[PDB]
Amino acid sequence: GMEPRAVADALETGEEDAVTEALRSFNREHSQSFTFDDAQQEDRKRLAKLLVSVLEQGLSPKHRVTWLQTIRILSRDRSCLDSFASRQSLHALACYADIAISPDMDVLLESLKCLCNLVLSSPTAQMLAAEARLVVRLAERVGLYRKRSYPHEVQFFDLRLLFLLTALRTDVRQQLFQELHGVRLLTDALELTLGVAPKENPLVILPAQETERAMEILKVLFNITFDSVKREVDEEDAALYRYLGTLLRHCVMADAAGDRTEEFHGHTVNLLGNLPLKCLDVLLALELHSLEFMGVNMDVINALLAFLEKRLHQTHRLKECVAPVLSVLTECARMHRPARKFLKAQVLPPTRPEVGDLLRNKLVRLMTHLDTDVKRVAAEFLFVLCSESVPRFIKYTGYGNAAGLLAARGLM
Repeated sequence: GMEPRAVADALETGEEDAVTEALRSFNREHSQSFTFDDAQQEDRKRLAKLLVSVLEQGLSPKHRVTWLQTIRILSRDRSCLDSFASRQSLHALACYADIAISPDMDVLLESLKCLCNLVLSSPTAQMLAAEARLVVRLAERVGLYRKRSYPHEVQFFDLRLLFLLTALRTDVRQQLFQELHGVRLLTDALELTLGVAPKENPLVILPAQETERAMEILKVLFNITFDSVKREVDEEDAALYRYLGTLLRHCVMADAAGDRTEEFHGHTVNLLGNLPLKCLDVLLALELHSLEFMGVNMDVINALLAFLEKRLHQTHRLKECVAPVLSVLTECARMHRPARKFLKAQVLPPTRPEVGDLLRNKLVRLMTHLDTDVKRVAAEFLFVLCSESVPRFIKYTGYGNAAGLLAARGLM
């Protein structure tokens, strides 16, 4: 490959053969991160200003993927990306991604890759991406993922771009939730990706690519629901959320190809914690396909229990990662007596509860955690398992830990 200053000098001579050959040479050496050199930064910024001028006038269909690939490489550098944060620049990339509001697969992927880098780091690009309404045809392409057909990497970066837009812009988040039927659209995309219907066999194992797309779908669903779901919900919004919860029930029961299972269960449970509390009853709505407890299938509740144990092993200071699963389990225990007795039997058999490495000793230690969120939910979880009896709660957890649920907060 050749150095940025050489590429810029190649364009200055203007011979079409030296230009493309310089771009493709640069694209091969700099496609990996070990090539990026602090010393060549001003040459990269110089090259970025040249290329945004070309991109904004338009890219010829041949060499189009070559130009975008250079822009995509340059966009990894923070100091070069503002050169591209313009209406004309984003609009040009939106067209080559075919999400401009007004089918070359490799041009599509490179533009989506460019747009992901641009909006991620620039408040101006975030403002321009919202104004350009890229979310509309981004969502419409996701809905047509069955009728139409796109490669997995295009599908992934559509969802990644959708994730970034909903994460970085409140107004894009509201648009997808309130006016673009985002929950229904992405619940549909999740079922297609999972390959199972709500009422079918519990999904056992998900392929690696489907896991990547499904996790992105779960993250977008998290974005548009952590903010906008009032906890009281009508009959139409209850059924979709129950429909979605049944898909999340599959995710809980299943593993992900490779070692992505716990990350896959992390995004599933995070979303479960966003649903209206009443819709969590789907987690107890399994038939026997095998863990029976007082007539109720506890396999889902047992699976959330295993995930809770796994993540308590694997987190030093980030115990907050288990607050979603604890609140889901708490409301299951609070709403359903058989789930409460099972969880108490599994966690709390009949002197210093904070000592040990059984599951109950680890949960009790969370009751005094630094993160206020996780110390209160772990406290309420065990309090509910104790049938909300303060004496029993104190006996099983010790008064120093149980005080975080009584007003005796502040004596300690």
